[PDB]
Amino acid sequence: RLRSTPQDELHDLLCVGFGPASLAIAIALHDALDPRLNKSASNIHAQPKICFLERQKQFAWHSGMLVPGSKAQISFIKDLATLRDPRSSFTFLNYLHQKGRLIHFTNLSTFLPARLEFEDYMRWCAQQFSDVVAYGEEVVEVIPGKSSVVDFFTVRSRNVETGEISARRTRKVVIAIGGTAKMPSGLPQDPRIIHSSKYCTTLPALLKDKSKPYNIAVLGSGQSAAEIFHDLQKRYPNSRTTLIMRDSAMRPSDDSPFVNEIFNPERVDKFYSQSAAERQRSLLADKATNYSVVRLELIEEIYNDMYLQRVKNPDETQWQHRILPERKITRVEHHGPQSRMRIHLKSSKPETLEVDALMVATGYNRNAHERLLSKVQHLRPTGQDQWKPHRDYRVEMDPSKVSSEAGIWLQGCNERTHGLSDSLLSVLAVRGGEMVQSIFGEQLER
Amino acid sequence: RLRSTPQDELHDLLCVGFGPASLAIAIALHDALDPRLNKSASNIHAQPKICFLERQKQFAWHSGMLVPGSKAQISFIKDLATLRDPRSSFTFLNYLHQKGRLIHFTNLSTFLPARLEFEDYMRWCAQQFSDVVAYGEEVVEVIPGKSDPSSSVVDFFTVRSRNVETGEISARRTRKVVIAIGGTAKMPSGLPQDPRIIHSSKYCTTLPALLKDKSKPYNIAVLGSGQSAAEIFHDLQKRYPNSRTTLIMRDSAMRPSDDSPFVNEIFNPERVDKFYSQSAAERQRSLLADKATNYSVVRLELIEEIYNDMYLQRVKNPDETQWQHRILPERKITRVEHHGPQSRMRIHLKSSKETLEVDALMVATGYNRNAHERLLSKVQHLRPTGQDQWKPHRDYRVEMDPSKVSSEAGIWLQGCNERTHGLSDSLLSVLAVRGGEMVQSIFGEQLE
Amino acid sequence: RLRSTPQDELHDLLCVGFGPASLAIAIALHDALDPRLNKSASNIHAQPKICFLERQKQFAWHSGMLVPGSKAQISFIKDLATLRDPRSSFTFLNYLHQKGRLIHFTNLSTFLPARLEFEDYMRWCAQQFSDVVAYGEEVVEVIPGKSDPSSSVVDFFTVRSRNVETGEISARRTRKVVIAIGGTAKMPSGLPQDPRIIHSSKYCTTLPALLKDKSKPYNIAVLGSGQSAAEIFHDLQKRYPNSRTTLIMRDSAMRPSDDSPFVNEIFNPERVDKFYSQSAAERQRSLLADKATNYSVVRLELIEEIYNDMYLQRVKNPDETQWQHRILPERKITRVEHHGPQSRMRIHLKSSKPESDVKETLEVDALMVATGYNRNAHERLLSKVQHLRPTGQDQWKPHRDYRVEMDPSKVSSEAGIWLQGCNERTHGLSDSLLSVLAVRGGEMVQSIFGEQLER
Amino acid sequence: LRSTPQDELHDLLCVGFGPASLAIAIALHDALDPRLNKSASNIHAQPKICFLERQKQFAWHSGMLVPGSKAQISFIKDLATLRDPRSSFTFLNYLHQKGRLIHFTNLSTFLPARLEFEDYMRWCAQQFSDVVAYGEEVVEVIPGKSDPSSSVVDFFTVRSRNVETGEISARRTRKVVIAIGGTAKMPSGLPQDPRIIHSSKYCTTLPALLKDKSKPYNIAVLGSGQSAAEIFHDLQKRYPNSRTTLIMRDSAMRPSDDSPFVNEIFNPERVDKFYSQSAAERQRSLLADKATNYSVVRLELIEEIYNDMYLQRVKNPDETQWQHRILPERKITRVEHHGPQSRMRIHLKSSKETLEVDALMVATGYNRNAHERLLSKVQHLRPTGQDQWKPHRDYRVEMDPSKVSSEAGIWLQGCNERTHGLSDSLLSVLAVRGGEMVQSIFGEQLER
Ligand SMILES: Cc1cc2nc3c(=O)[nH]c(=O)nc-3n(C[C@H](O)[C@H](O)[C@H](O)COP(=O)(O)OP(=O)(O)OC[C@H]3O[C@@H](n4cnc5c(N)ncnc54)[C@H](O)[C@@H]3O)c2cc1C
Ligand SMILES: Cc1cc2nc3c(=O)[nH]c(=O)nc-3n(C[C@H](O)[C@H](O)[C@H](O)COP(=O)(O)OP(=O)(O)OC[C@H]3O[C@@H](n4cnc5c(N)ncnc54)[C@H](O)[C@@H]3O)c2cc1C
Ligand SMILES: Cc1cc2nc3c(=O)[nH]c(=O)nc-3n(C[C@H](O)[C@H](O)[C@H](O)COP(=O)(O)OP(=O)(O)OC[C@H]3O[C@@H](n4cnc5c(N)ncnc54)[C@H](O)[C@@H]3O)c2cc1C
Ligand SMILES: Cc1cc2nc3c(=O)[nH]c(=O)nc-3n(C[C@H](O)[C@H](O)[C@H](O)COP(=O)(O)OP(=O)(O)OC[C@H]3O[C@@H](n4cnc5c(N)ncnc54)[C@H](O)[C@@H]3O)c2cc1C
Ligand SMILES: [Ca+2]
Ligand SMILES: [Ca+2]
Repeated sequence: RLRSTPQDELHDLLCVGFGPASLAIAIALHDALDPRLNKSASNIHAQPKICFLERQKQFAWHSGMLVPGSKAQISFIKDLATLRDPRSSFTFLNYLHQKGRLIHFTNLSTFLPARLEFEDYMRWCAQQFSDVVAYGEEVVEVIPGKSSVVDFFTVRSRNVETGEISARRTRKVVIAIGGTAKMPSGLPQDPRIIHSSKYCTTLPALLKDKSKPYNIAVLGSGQSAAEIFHDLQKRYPNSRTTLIMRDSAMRPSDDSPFVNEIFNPERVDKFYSQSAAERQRSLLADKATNYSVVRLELIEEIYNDMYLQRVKNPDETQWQHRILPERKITRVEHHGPQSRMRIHLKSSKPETLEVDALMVATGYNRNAHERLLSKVQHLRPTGQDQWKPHRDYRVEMDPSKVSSEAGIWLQGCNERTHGLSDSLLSVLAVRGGEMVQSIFGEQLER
Repeated sequence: RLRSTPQDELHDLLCVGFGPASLAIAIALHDALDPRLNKSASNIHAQPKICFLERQKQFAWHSGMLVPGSKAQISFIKDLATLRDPRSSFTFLNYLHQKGRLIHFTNLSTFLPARLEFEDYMRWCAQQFSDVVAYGEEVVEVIPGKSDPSSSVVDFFTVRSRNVETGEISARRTRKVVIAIGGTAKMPSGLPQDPRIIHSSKYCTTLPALLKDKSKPYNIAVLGSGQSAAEIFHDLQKRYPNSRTTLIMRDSAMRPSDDSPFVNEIFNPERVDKFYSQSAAERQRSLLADKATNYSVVRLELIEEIYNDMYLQRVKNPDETQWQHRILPERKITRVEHHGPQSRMRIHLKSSKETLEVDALMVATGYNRNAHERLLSKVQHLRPTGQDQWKPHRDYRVEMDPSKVSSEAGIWLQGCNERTHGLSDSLLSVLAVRGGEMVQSIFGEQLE
Repeated sequence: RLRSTPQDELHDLLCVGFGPASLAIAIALHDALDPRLNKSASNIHAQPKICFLERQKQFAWHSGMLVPGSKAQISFIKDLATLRDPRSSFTFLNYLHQKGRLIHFTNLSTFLPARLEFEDYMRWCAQQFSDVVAYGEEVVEVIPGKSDPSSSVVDFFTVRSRNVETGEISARRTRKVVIAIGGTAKMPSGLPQDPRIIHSSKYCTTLPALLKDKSKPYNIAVLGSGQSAAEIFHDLQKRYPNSRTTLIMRDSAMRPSDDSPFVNEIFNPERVDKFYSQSAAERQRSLLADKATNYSVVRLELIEEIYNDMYLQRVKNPDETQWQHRILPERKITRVEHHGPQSRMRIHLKSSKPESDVKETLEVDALMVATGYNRNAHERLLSKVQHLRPTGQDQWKPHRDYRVEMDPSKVSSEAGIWLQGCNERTHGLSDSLLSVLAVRGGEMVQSIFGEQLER
Repeated sequence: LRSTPQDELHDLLCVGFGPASLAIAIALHDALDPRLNKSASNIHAQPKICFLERQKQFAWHSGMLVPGSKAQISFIKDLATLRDPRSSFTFLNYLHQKGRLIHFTNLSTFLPARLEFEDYMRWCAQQFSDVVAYGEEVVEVIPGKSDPSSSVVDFFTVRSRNVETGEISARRTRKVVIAIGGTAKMPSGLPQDPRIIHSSKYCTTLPALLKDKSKPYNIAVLGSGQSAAEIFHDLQKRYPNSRTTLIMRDSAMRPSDDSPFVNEIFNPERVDKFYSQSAAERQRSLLADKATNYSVVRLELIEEIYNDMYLQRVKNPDETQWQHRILPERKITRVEHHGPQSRMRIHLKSSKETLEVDALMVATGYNRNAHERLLSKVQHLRPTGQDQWKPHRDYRVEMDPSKVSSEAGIWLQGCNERTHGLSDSLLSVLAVRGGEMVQSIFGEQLER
């Protein structure tokens, strides 16, 4: 129901990216304007000028990792609205109800929906914001705007179909662009070296004959590495897969209830108020719940598959599918007509593979906003070489350089100040409401 | 925000009972009148005259069986609203949200709330209808009423109820009636009446009064093999830790409740259409097959706990006959001596293909769901010629002779129609969706 | 350790079949003769003359159903020896220890080993009896033996077997026979002979060669609703990722196996005594009240995986009739049409509800038939000795110790025939399973060799 | 195994008769059984062995035999199976001897009740009753020379205190095993008080101090490991009216890692790999491989505790009103314990408030250095310049070969985590290590 703002109008808010983090904001604004949900909203006859710029052509959630049978790693109660307001029309249960699937999901007796299903849930939510989302727009920079002090920002984006740069002016910016693929710096660029974010979308084109005895290595030891390692053995049944990890063993995600309260929405306050030293220590003492570990059930499945090989062949080094713990890649030969690369391995404490492909499941960097924001970084307080978000995700600005009606918010990249949940689905519903209060609260009071 | 209607005024609808079945109807009416949930409802400036009569003094859900650690046997998604409209303020999740408990319930990673919690959820729902519920009113009869006594057309009903505190009988006039009164204690015909013979529905409320010393070495028997039998047997061992408890069952073993997904689709709301349209022979056969009767089996997790406790007794003493707590399978009670001053009764046992002396016998043999026949006996002459049973249509309205009953009047049955509507009829399973159907059936024309 | 007996010598015992039931007997005889396990056995310097005839070319356990990821449906404690004597060298745990895998199995935290592994365990057991098992020998008949031509009494039996590779008939003489031949494929009547109609017992061995290209969009139907049917249905969807598979079941839904502890006491070894002592009517009734515990039901975890897979199809397409993989409940096959191998078979479906009407037709490249087994092939094998039964018996009647009743005026008591695995009606649901083999094997040795082992 | 006269020179004396020593007794018994290895048939002389135990009978952490407590390790890791499944001393054969084997199988669990696994080891121990001296607390080990003028020690004299009379006894042996588990580790800041009880004394000491199950005791529990959790949960049932508070340094109770790759560090055959690593790698491995033994809580028990806390939330949203509470991220800084008052005041600071309590249970684990005290009078026989006992791979400690006969020696069991792995103090490798110990100690003897 959100009406569009003209491209050349001065916006109230422009959000960079339309993944789950921005979608939660759009939904929370929708709910804030809904007189059923907020009685206070009946006397609001003016909608904020809001716009979302998304690089993809339509809504999509980690399509490279939509592997068969993968689940969203979160209870469905942590969807994009329920923890803020279970009456919202954007709840997962109401989505299922609109699809005619609610009773069918109930009979699953599961809290974790299939990843494919959760993407569709979010695609369904997003379709209600089609008038304020510009798809196919890759944001390239944010530049200051003065109309003495800076009181707006110009967001420049490149149209993915034509290459043209267009500019939009806004008082407030949100950067919610997720992460960029983290590749170990020793690895060369090669079409046979594919990051996990491109697994489902790039690997099938490279290794086309599912029946061939490909040799395929997987680098990493977290959730995505194990899903890829496990999926490969089913997708290419005659393949020889090898998991290369620095750690000594795949480690389980801690699913226990007291520990997992770190993901509670009201815990963001607790984490934020801790000292930097304490936040750093707290992140380490809960490493057992980040993406570097693996769902216990998947570890068990992988271990069981490995055991079956042991039944047939007691010599682990001869197994079709192997795990190589405490190893590091030291060299990659990838030149010449030969279609296999040779990977050189050494112990990672203080051996060569010939593979048709190397999947690299080493996680993400979440500092791409620094590039986008480089032309506004002189507005930070004296001596700051990093963006510092307040509790409400607004970055600190020098008050003599920036008007109080203007600002920039960061979403998804604030683990260091806001906790492990910051990059996850965990607190998006509640945070979406907080963001709407922080950015539009005063404006809506009318 | 449903306003009360005067007791001696002619009501549009009166529901007998305020358990989950009536509460779901109340919630669905509230939701139909909510212009936020139903857009067409903004132009509805008239609330129906509605009243609920509940014999208990406050809202309560099987409080005789609120055993510590007892869980609801249904996924919480099957609450009183969600399967009809997940946006409703009467969902379990919104209830938790209002209590500040939503995230905390999430970290439980469970679909089955404690019975104590699901009761509180429905208690919290019920409070939004306090103006239209008369508690402590035990309905005793429904009387046909003719605005024109000189005609044969019955066009309203008078519902008379006995106040449980005063004994005084009061009457209310209504054009439409709902009977949603659950079940009455089904007792084996051979058991005599004795205050030491207590049905499972009175366990938590009556047994402590009879057996006051939590420490005394009571001998307590439990008759049955279903969910309630297992809960009492298990609870007794903690509540009276020095007691000697005996589970007596005709069957050879406690059997697990089927949690598998294909089988449990019989409980889906949309199966009511399919089941209802089946022939009497096919519904009868389907009820025998499809699944074991509701509550005649035991949650697997509870069987395993009880078996583990039994095994621990085996570690301590290999002789089963000397165990504190015992299960006696394939048994039936043939005689109960209960006369004379000795506080214990003597239970005589025979194979179902030996005597026990007990201070109490808990009877967990389920419920009858035909009490509406007694309540409706003075209106049964209004059924079509020759009907000796109440026949509900798909929408739960009972068949009436159209020349004897105004079409603006009728009677609906809730919770007792398993034979025509399926095993889900007496459960929480389809209450949310059924509540909406009921609001359409009774008020559909009136609202449009 | 068991030494062979020369083929043409008079045997003490000959077992027909060398599956788990006979293997349990071999293991229990070995253990009875082991002075470590039985003190009384050190003073036994004579081994019974024993022989086993197995039609397969080597030991194999339901190899047609060794489907990827399949589990044995039993706790490993119910292996071929432990419940009789955990100290036995033939326990599953000792097998694991000998293979150097015991700690690795422990880290599985499972009581159910893979079928492939449980087969290997029993293969490992069987190899220790290689001197007394004649493989590739299909027993064809059992005929009476009269050692005295001046006497009418039968005091031995001749067992004739047809070598499966040469066709040559061999005869072996024995005083006592055990028939432990498992079951034969129960096929719906009326089916045409076509190599694409494959019983579940031939699944892994026949279907892959028949449908060689794992990528082709085959149509494959599966008949049944029990464990094997569900495994085949699920396996097909993974083995042939582009296939359209259809599960046809007479029941309304796949039903779960009862894993609850009180019910599963029907499988306890000591329950055989209670079941056997019941009346015929009561045994028949008891078999009814425990139907949800055999191979006619499905492990819950597998039901859930199949249900989850179907749900994923629902996510992609709300129209069930357009799904790649489908379940057609409450249907029966009325006809299976074929037009030669160059063409597809047509399966015609009708409701299985009592005749009182929404039917279907399927065109399939193969039909898997997961309908269980018949367990009466001993009647054909024993047909030439059946006149030795007591007057008026038209069925073989096993006593508690599995020895069948004989007319004592026709048959010496030093001779006899025992049946294994086909005695559910008298001995309970566990009779055809691994459940009581360890203990039953010990009973069989006492019944067959007890007196002989005292002297 | 037949008894050696107290006064004779023994081949082996083991200090302690817990699981570690018992596995050695079992492995010697099996090594002597000609049926379990053919070699032993021509072995006509039994080693002279005895065991000293301070408890009056075999008991496994009886102070922590909490109702419903479980073994924390699969029963396959009993005292014999991983070395020889044929041994008569396996857990499954125990069950068979007891007529319980099929009954345990129907439990479908790998974790026996602690009560049952204790009884299994008690059943094993009774087969060695002739060679175990109970009631004897070893207090010192002193050098012994067959010729007092020899420069070489060829035996050890082991002195023990009769726990009933305090009499000191002496026995002579070529070879000594110290297998004495751990002693209570108490945070240095706590004073001595009868109301401050270590978890090892929970079941045997706390009920003596707090006898009134009705009185609402304020009971504090210090710790976050398996024992703190079992005690916290058990207190809430044992004293139903009590207020229990769990004090822990960590932010949360953390779960045991049950995942299979991680747990290969406990496999028997890892000892070889771990031992041969450098001191620097072993030290790093011990922090990194797994959170220390018993410092975490079995997942099932955390969920039970969590569910109990949630039920309190249902009854009352104000956590500070809860009868049973958890105070994470806390340290105790002062304990006031003098004066007439029966309660002590516990002072709390952040570990980066006050409680008045009737008792303080301290579940802070154990030290495993008591062998240093017991061996101080033989530590001059170590190689020059050593200040610690240094076990070889086969657990025999280094000795100066000019000072100690090669037919004499001392082994350590259960205190060698730093050289042999986390599994050293656990049940994990006892069966295999018992076999190794027998070959190390009696190998030559059992060839001759
Ligand atoms: C398979 C999988 C793996 C995961 N791995 C991790 C992990 O390793 N670590 C972790 O902390 N979380 C991980 N997560 C959790 C994940 O981050 C959340 O599930 C969720 O995706 C976060 O939403 P977000 O909107 O902040 O980021 P996203 O889901 O990434 O959304 C970001 C959006 O911004 C768009 N965008 C990016 N740059 C531009 C641009 N310049 N201009 C315009 N649009 C742009 C993208 O197209 C995208 O739609 C993973 C989740 C899954 C499903
Ligand atoms: C412990 C327990 C045991 C169960 N056992 C069974 C079982 O054996 N079989 C089965 O099919 N289902 C059983 N159920 C499921 C149960 O029926 C549903 O959970 C649910 O209670 C049905 O709602 P209902 O409103 O139709 O009946 P109820 O929950 O029974 O509500 C009926 C209401 O009517 C009131 N009432 C009764 N008579 C009168 C009267 N004359 N006048 C006025 N008010 C009256 C009662 O006070 C009550 O509030 C059980 C549930 C629980 C929790
Ligand atoms: C996949 C699978 C499916 C199962 N399905 C069922 C089922 O539907 N119903 C049920 O009650 N149990 C079933 N079981 C359990 C099964 O019967 C037991 O696991 C076990 O195989 C029984 O051992 P048995 O030795 O009595 O029979 P089998 O294991 O079948 O062994 C019989 C042996 O005799 C041999 N043999 C047969 N005829 C001759 C002959 N004329 N001459 C020489 N040798 C011969 C066979 O080759 C075979 O090796 C199934 C098990 C599995 C693994
Ligand atoms: C409740 C519980 C808590 C546990 N906590 C831990 C833990 O915090 N950390 C860890 O690594 N493992 C822990 N364990 C594992 C435990 O160590 C093993 O289960 C097992 O008990 C180890 O056997 P052990 O024989 O080496 O020691 P123990 O079981 O301790 O046995 C040692 C024996 O020696 C006796 N003894 C001691 N001193 C003398 C003496 N001077 N003279 C004579 N006898 C003596 C003792 O009485 C005792 O019987 C715990 C186990 C349980 C059940
Ligand atoms: Ca389920
Ligand atoms: Ca495990």
